[PDB]
Amino acid sequence: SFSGYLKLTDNVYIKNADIVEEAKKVKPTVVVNAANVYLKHGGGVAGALNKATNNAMQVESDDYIATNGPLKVGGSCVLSGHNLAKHCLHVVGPNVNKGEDIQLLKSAYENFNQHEVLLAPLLSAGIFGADPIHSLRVCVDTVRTNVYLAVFDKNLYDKLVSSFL
Repeated sequence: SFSGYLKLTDNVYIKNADIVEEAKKVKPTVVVNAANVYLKHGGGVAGALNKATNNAMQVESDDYIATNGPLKVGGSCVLSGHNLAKHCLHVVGPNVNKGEDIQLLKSAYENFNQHEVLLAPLLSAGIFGADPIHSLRVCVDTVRTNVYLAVFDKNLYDKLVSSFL
């Protein structure tokens, strides 16, 4: 199971880890991807998860978009986890760098409540441009299921833990 996580709340855990390496080790039921509405996994967590699947995540995602159209910002879809997890929950947090409503971050985290346990990144953090301290706060105040957060950056991980209220 999940090892080396710091317990933040009853249901939220956090670790300074590469989510790809974490997924390959744990092979969780659900790994969350920091997706965009088009499921174009170019960079950040999405690009790293997709590269770990040898682009199988992108091929599956393009078929999903061809059939269903784009996701909504704040929405999600469940696809295969490929070699990383049983499932991948592709969740679209608002991208502040594309001028999207930061208020949609709570809606994005609500998708996690449909899964009893998840390995996840902080939504809208990194290249999505939101404040990761705010993302962690919304996560703890929205997600009720067991979420194991992987924070890639050590310095950000330390700042998140040391400032956690």
